[PDB]
Amino acid sequence: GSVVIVGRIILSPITAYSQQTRGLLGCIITSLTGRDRNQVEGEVQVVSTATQSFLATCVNGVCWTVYHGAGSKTLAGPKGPITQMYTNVDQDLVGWQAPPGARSLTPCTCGSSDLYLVTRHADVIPVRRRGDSRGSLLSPRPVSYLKGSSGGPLLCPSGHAVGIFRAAVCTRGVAKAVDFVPVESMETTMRGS
Amino acid sequence: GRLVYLLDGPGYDPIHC
Ligand SMILES: [Cl-]
Ligand SMILES: [Cl-]
Ligand SMILES: [Cl-]
Ligand SMILES: [Cl-]
Ligand SMILES: [Cl-]
Ligand SMILES: [K+]
Ligand SMILES: [Zn+2]
Repeated sequence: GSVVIVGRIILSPITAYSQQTRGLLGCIITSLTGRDRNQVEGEVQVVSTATQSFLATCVNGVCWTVYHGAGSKTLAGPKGPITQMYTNVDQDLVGWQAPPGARSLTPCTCGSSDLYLVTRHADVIPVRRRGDSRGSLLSPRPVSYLKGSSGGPLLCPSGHAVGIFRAAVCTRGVAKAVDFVPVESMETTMRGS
Repeated sequence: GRLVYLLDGPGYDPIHC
């Protein structure tokens, strides 16, 4: 079925809060119809299928997320299901045109290695960039704390998008690093391929 | 350490048992 927006995370010193928008039954029904008439807000949508849930981050008018979560699915939308605009499997990256009410981040251009990861619980945590697509979590947390956060954003100090969260690098259930899809992969995708 | 993927169950706040 379609990917469905089931809530959102709204970003503010970077802070975040979350709001629910859909229940489980409506999530299921909307998945089958592909028709979502709800108002959209915020930079980050909580999204779900009938089987799994994760995050999507809007950067420059596109809502991006992970292929391992969204596969090839449409996004439920006010005029019916929205076909993916970009589908990059090797990069594990898909995007739909942002629903109109959604608020876009703009890509980071400052090059800071001081990042923040916004989690599915709307907690904002410090990450130090170590390369194109990895950052260490400066305060290691159980991997459970990061469950549901796939597709959420990494931000620089100025609140611009650095990337989207892909997987945790863990030893013994403790997340010490994250793996992320760089914002450069999004621009390479929009070129491009 | 190993890569761990982080999908959760269906819905805004997925039910765990
Ligand atoms: Cl609902
Ligand atoms: Cl209608
Ligand atoms: Cl609706
Ligand atoms: Cl699919
Ligand atoms: Cl910047
Ligand atoms: K619910
Ligand atoms: Zn920046």
